[PDB]
Amino acid sequence: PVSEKQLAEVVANTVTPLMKAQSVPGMAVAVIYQGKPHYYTFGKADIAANKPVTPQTLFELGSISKTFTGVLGGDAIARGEISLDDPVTRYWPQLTGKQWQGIRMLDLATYTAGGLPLQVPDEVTDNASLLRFYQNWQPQWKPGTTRLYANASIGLFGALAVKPSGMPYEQAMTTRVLKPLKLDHTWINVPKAEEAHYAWGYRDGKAVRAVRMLDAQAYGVKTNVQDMANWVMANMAPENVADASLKQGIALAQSRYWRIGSMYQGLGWEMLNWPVEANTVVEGSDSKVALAPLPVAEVNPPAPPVKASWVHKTGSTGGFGSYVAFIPEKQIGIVMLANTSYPNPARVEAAYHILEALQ
Repeated sequence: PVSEKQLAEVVANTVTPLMKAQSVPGMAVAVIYQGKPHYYTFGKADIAANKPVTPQTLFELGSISKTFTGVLGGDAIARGEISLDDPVTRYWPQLTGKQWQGIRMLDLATYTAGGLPLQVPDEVTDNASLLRFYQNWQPQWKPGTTRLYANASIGLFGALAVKPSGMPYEQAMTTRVLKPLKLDHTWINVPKAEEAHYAWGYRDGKAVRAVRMLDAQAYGVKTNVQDMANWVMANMAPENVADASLKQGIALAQSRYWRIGSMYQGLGWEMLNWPVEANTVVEGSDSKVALAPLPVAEVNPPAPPVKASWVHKTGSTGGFGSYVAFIPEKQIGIVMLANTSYPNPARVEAAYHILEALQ
């Protein structure tokens, strides 16, 4: 039964050395423990303007955005709007190239379509060029054999998953995920009016922010630590989410679809069985591993959420680096938002150390 006093010490004693070693200007942290969020803020949101990080500071989540995509897609499945076992072409009949036969919505969502690349290339700017890109793509692997982390994969999933709803992605996300969960300061483009809360990111000493398609779905969300804490709590404990499809969608996103070594792929979320040692998680976070094409083992039918899991996701942009992790069995979790992109293994190491203090 670690006290709030002790928890505050552990967080400060971990984060302060981390910020110094990694040259991080500002960090917002939330620890979920004993049924509530505990908030800790450090440093500066804007160095030149000498603005401190507060619980209202907005950070760029980068690829943690994909957890919102996964849950939104889960919600759509629970509504009966889509099935992961449907072919991609069900939702895009203009995608007539025969290499798409046998590629399921599941494969887009979980990076197993057979080599869709990390990025959608910059000449893709409209539906005609999106179509040309996917029509021209030649798979390196058969479907369901190789996991290659890819915005071009889950991004397209997110676009197609919302088609039945008739809403564009941002509206579908806001209406079906953010608003029901009272995530009222979570944005794709930050309204002019909220600009005062937006941190600057920092890269090699320069203040930077993300530029204003499939980007929202893969890396475009901005939020503060309060909304992110409440996001983690909803995913940790969907039993407390009242909306029946949303509750189911959260579970579908934490279901295991594939095993890749020591991890399992969900919809956005990734999982390891708990207990897990720090080196397992830290070593898996290295880009040389995380971005590699690796063989998969199907989990068929998908395994529903396992409470004894380390559930996590890293996310970065040019100027920001964030991490979230939680353990449903223990009802503990953490959010670490920062306005510099520092190495993923260091994020995991710090997060693991803090949560270890609580178990």
